[PDB]
Amino acid sequence: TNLVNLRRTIYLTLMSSFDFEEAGHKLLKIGIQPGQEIELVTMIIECCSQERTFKRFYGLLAQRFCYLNRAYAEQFEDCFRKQYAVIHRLETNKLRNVSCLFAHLLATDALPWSSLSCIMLTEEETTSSSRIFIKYLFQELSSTMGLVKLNQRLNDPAFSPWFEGLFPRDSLGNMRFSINFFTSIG
Amino acid sequence: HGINNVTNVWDTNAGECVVMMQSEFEKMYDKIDLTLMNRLLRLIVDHNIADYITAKNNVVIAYKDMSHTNSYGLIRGLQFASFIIQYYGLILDLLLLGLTRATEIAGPPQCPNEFLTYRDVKTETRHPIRLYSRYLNKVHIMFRFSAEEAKDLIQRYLTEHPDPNNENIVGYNNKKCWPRDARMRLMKHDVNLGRAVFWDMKNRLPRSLTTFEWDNSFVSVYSRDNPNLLFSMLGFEVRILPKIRMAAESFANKDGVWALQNVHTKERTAQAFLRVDDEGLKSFENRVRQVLMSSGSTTFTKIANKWNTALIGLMTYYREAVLHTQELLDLLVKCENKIQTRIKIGLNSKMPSRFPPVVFYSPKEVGGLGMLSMGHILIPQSDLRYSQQTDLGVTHFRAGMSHEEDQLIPNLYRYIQPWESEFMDSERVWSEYALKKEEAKAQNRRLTLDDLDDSWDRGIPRINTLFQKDRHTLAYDRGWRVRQEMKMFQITKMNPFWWTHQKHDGKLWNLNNYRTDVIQALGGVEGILEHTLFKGTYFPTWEGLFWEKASGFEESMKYKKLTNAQRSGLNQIPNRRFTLWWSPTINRANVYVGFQVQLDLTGIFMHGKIPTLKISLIQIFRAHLWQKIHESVVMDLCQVFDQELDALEIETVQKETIHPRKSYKMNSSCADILLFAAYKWNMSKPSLMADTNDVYDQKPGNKYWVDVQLRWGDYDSHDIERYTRAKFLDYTTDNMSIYPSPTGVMIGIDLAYNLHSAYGNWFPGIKPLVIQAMAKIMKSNPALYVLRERIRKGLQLYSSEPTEPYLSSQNYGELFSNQTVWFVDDTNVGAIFIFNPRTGQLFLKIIHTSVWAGQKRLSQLAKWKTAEEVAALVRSLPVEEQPKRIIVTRKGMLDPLEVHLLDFPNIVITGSELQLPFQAAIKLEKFGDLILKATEPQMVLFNIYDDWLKTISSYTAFSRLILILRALHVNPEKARMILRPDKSIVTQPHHVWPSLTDEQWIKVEVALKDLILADYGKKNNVNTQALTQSEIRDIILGAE
Amino acid sequence: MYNGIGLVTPRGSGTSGYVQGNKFNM
Amino acid sequence: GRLTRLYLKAEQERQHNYLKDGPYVTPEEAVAIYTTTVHWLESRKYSCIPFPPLNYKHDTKLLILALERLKEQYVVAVRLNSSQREELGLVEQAYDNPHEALQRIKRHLLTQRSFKEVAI
Amino acid sequence: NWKNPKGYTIPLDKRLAADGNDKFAALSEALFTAEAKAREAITMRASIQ
Amino acid sequence: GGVWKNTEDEILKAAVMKYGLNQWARISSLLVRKSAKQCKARWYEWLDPAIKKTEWTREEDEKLLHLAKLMPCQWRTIAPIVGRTPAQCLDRYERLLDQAVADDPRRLRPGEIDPNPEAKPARPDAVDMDEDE
Amino acid sequence: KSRFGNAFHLCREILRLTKLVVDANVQFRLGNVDAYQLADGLQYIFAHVGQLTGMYRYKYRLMRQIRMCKDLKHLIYYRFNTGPVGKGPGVGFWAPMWRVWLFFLRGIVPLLERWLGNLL
RNA sequence: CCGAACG
Ligand SMILES: [Mg+2]
Ligand SMILES: [Mg+2]
Repeated sequence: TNLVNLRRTIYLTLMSSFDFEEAGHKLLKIGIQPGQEIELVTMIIECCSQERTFKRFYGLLAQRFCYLNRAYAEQFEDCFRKQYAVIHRLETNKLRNVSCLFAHLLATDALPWSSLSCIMLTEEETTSSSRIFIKYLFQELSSTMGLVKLNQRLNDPAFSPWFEGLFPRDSLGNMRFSINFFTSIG
Repeated sequence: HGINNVTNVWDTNAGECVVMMQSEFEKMYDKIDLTLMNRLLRLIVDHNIADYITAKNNVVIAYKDMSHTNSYGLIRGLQFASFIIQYYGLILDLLLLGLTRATEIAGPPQCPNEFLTYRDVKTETRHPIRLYSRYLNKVHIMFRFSAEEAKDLIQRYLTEHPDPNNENIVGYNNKKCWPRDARMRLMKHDVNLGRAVFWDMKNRLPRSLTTFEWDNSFVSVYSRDNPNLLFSMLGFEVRILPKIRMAAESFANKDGVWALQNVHTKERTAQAFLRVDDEGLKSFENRVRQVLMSSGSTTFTKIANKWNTALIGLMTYYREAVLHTQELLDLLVKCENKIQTRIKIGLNSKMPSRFPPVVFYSPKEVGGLGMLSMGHILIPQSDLRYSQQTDLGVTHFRAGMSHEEDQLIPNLYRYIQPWESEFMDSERVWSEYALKKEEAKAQNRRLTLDDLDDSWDRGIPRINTLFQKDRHTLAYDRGWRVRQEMKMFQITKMNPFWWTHQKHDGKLWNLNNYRTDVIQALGGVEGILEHTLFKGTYFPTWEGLFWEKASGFEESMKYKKLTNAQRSGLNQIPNRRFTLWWSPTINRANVYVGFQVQLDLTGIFMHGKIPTLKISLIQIFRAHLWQKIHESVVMDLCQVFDQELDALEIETVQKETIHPRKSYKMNSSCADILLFAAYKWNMSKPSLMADTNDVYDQKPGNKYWVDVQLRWGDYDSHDIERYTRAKFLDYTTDNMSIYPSPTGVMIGIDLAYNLHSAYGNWFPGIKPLVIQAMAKIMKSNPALYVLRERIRKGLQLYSSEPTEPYLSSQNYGELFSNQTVWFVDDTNVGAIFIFNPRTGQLFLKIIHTSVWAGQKRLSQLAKWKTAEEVAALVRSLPVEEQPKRIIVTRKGMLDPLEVHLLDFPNIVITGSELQLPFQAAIKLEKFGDLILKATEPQMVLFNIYDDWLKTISSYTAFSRLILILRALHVNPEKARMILRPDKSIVTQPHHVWPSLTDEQWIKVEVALKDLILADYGKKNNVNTQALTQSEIRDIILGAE
Repeated sequence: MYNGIGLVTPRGSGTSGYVQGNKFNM
Repeated sequence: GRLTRLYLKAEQERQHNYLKDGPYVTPEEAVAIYTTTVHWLESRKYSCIPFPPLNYKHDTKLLILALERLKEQYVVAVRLNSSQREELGLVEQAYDNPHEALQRIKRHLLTQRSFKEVAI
Repeated sequence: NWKNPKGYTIPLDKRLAADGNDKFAALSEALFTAEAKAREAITMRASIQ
Repeated sequence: GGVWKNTEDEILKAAVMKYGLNQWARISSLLVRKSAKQCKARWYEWLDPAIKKTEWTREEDEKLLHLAKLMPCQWRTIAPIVGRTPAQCLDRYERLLDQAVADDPRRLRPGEIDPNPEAKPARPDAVDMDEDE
Repeated sequence: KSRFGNAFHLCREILRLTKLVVDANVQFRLGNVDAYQLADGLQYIFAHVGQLTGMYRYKYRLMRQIRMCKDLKHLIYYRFNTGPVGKGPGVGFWAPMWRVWLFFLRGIVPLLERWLGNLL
């Protein structure tokens, strides 16, 4: 129940602070011990998803913690992959919150692009919430960096294999589903 | 978002400049000519309405002895003032724009274009004036100029105001509220484009109607050498930085920074940085000053609710603009402290740790004030010397408001959804609702409630308001948002939510998660009640418990019977409940300073001067109740040693009576329960009653000692074990202490927190025996009980537990049984009453006026003396004549006699819902004469059974004396003629009633019941013919 | 210490007057 | 109190100066203004707001909105004075009989051109 | 007319007695012929249209 | 509530002599039916000695009509320049206006609330009395 | 008529403090108390004048003597109990707080002689 | 930071 007591502490820290500066500093002086750092980050996601919509608090404090120590950065990326695993059970508001936070940090180099491999683009592989969250994050980052900015960044050979699933070349059925879906996004 | 969407707004390539002017119409209302207004109104409305509107403005304005006729202004407190203001301002808008730029901004009459949009881009770009709004008397204009347009303008300006010296820049108004790089610069082309568009728009207005004033205006140019476009619109300072210009570093990060998208390109092309105006902060601070400058003597709870409304208005209006306004964060800390210390000052105790966060921030449910908070947040403030230059970011921050531990009171922001998010969510939920109806209404499966709960507090009109009781008669409510704005000129309360209205907007915020997170952050409702006098009410759980509001006894009793001689006397009660309830934390021992007086006769230490607290605690341990609790617990431990009087090797220990001032002798103790025991039994070494082990060495004879002494714990010291061990360890070691045995073993009791413990030398067969004894003592005593009930009355904390059946009509036979039943009427003291139904005798003890020569209170002293005289009868009575049930009529006497019946704790005390006419007993000639004829206090034995019950029953003569008492209460000058039918119809002198035979007795009792029934029906508009058995019997005896 | 930051007097403002350094600074 | 007195001296004098120094709006400022408004309203294909009709479909909903608004000042109200109690009485009357309230209102708009003293 | 410590009744006018533009026509005339010209041009053009 | 019965006008006038022109709630106390606002209005709209209740001159009518075209519907402004009171000015102008043209929706309904009872002449004391009067 | 002022009350709270101190030594001298208990009780008297006397009610500037004796107590108690010595009665290092109150008394002797001469 | 009198 001491993990419950730390979720108490970290939640209570987030709900008791104003700016991501204050929340982060107070958290880091709670004495978060290594190995349990993820216990904060998921709470850093969870409450953020429970918020009626985006207070940029979450992406702010997270992208401040990522370059503060890249351990929390890799934890955020791996928890993003885990969220890709289970987003099927997500309600659309917490979904939009998590997606917009992850894309907002994405446009700002606070996490590696490798985490974006978790997107397949097959229709047998894309449930409804999957493609919905996808359109959300895509419009979000296409806003945060720009149309030409994303068209430049994402086409890079150094980014090529990491867009393997999201742009499938093995089946033109996949190509057509990707083209039509992403066009329906914006 | 409209500034962003004007085409090529941010391009400064060809020297194009963007100007953002904002100004009010300077005496706009003051200067409405009523003849011109009349003429212009006749253009838009019926001439009769125009003429009514015009005449309504031409009135006399009076203040006290001052008066004048309004001939020139507009009366702003008119209800349709807003309509005149908005139409007149529309006329001034057409003056500013011309009927072509106005007809392009507005769009065709058939297809008008929305707020800041145009039909084309050829129409949009034709004219410098790009964006335009007027908010009642305040104008915001955005122009975009060619450098040819800008140059022509600056020319004409300077050729009109020639100043060679370059004194142009000196008196310019651009706000210092922003950092120094980011504000508008001092370029000559930019300062001059500012002043030139101000001057050129100010020339557009006939100065007989209005002007613009440069000091109540603000222009901001976005040019080559100026990257940001500034304005302040409503309380919001807005600084828009585009990407193309001086960002140079791709920035999308902060909570209160809005990302401006293009509607076409969909790229975030700019960021709007929001603060709150210095006018917004002054507004809020004045609003708190005004709360703090209140009726002067207000409850803590209205000070707290008015703080809460002020704070909710501030935070729920500005939401994210509060973020990057640091002077607001300091203002909020300072002002929330201010509210708290006004509340504290309400107790003459400004001390922290008397009033920890728990007292203010715990919900009203848990007896706290319920204050919301934005003050317990670190205040980020960066290096002073450089911070205004470049927006450096914060390296340091300050502790905003102090906690009690590593505590944290949840900040009220995080429960208010940002405005940017609210507007994105609203775009979504309302766009999807549009498609959902646009799709389903033809499909005939039209939208319904719970088709939408993905959106229920969502949408800027909540998608909550289509499903409203009045959605038919709120489609006719137009102009309601102006209406609400304009209500400040009509009422002298200023609505903090002038900007919103639930019947149309929805609720737009929800702070329930806030109250649950504040409970969790206070340590849950249990860790909150640790600070409270709960656990001193002995309510087993907090759950089944509810608070009195008392709003049931404000209007229900009286309209004008309340006076200013009694006004604050009533506004003190809810601070008394609050103070009594937090006294564990308020009157706590670790205070910084405070003289620590021990209360009059109790073992309560007051550290400092809390007057309300002392009065509460002084009428809770009234009637020497500290003495009584000590007596009862020591008495009953000796009786548990009359209960186990032979099992162990002991003697009769009876009720050791000693000096009464010993319970509250808080330094030294002595002479608790009698020691005497026959043989020798083998004692322990000094351990705590908590364990059970270690029976041990030498055992002396008749030296078997226990000491039970009470306590009133504080929140910060209620640890009973440590206290009892220390008391033992202290003055068994000390010489001032008379302990016949070297084993004077200590038992402590916490009267405040209802705990118990012991520490000393255990004499075997004790810890399982004393543990048993105490665990049964702390639930059973009459003394602890009358404590818990005195405390419960003080707190007005009630359960749904309330005690056993009253004397209600369903029990009129139970008093006739073999047990001696007692009644009492403590209203007529004076003389006290005792009504025994079973025997027909009366204990009419008359009280002399000398027992009220100079006694403090009439009613208070009389109510207690009545119980004490009942106790003096219970004393001077034998044991075989004592009662078992004592029904009291007036509910006030339940308190004292229960304490007086602790020595006889067997007699039952309970209330009575039934009413009896013992008042009518003093309407008898004998009772009305003899008692006032008596000179000195005397007991008058009596008999309501003059000659009756020799053959007639007890219940039968009771059903006779019922109508007797009722017709004496009402009829009395009519019951005379029944009881005075003839001079020769005689009575006995040694009895009150004239006794007749059974036929005439029954006829007279039938007349006596008719007197009550035909006199109740005519005052109740109630027929005497449909009266039932009970419908008659419930009125004839007493009250239903 | 007071390296040019904030309140000179912690008397009439309503905090205890402590200036903590950001554990979030880069 | 001192500032309301001072403001009212200034404002009494402003009202006097208007009647001495005459309409500030010039006869050919007022006509340019009136004409701009005419050409605007005519460009907008605007139709005047007519006198509230007799058999006006919305007349009672608008009155009920009015009365709700007027009542709303009295939903927290704890002690009222004779004009606030009189107001609540007339709001109650106009809720009780909307039709005679409406007829009074229309008779006021039609006829009433002199009104009582406003308190400031 | 504020004070009366004695209560003396003062005659109604012994109380009242002790211590007690031409552009308007131009404006209303201009406005009235403006009304007239506007009305006539409206009726003329709207009945020929 | 209701029009002024002539006893009230005379108590109000006696009180204006006793109390002056600024004690309207002191004067309001003699009269049980009337409030200080109504006493003040009755004095200024009907019982001011400086009110000309005489018949209307015809220098005054042409002043009234000049003004009603100069300051249209501004009867509080118009009234001191004519010398009458705004209700006198108002109904006199209505009379003259019907003189040109030579039920009505423009007249008091039975049970309606009269707006200005303080402008109408006092209902005279009746042959009887009441313990109120 | 029995409401006394700050001179009377300051005099008698000062006399209550000297009673407390004198009584501490008289308890030592009757034998009822150790020398260690005398020293701890004297340092207690001097560190707890705001709890034991109430003298700050009649001269509230002597909150600075009380704050100073509280700071002195924090320092002395911290430096005293370092090691196994721990956390309770027993520290009797009373000369620091004694001299705080002696400075109070030297500076307030002239003020109080004035006030009491005026009362007399 | 922190408490007394009076009104
Ligand atoms: Mg005074
Ligand atoms: Mg006085």
